[PDB]
Amino acid sequence: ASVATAYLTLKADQAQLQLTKDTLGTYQKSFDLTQRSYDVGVASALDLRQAQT
Amino acid sequence: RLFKEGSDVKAGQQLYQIDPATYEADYQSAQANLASTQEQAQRYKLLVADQA
Repeated sequence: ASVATAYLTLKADQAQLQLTKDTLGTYQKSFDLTQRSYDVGVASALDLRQAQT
Repeated sequence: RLFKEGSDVKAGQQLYQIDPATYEADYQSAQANLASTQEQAQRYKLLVADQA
């Protein structure tokens, strides 16, 4: 039982790690777009700061 | 009437007052709108330097 549950937790953690990698890629794209909007002059610095957080 | 008749007048001398009160009213309204928007533009001019 312990070996089975440990292998299942490993597989579940690997899948959740892939999904958090996708979340990090999405947040990187969104932060780059807000950085472009702030560098152009349309968005203020506060909208950049919240995307940074 | 604000001139003596039969005399010489210079350019820009006021001749008659035509009782404004309406030009006075909408001049006061435009002055109030200017008094709001001018200090708004000044505050935004101050804030735009440090990108607030």
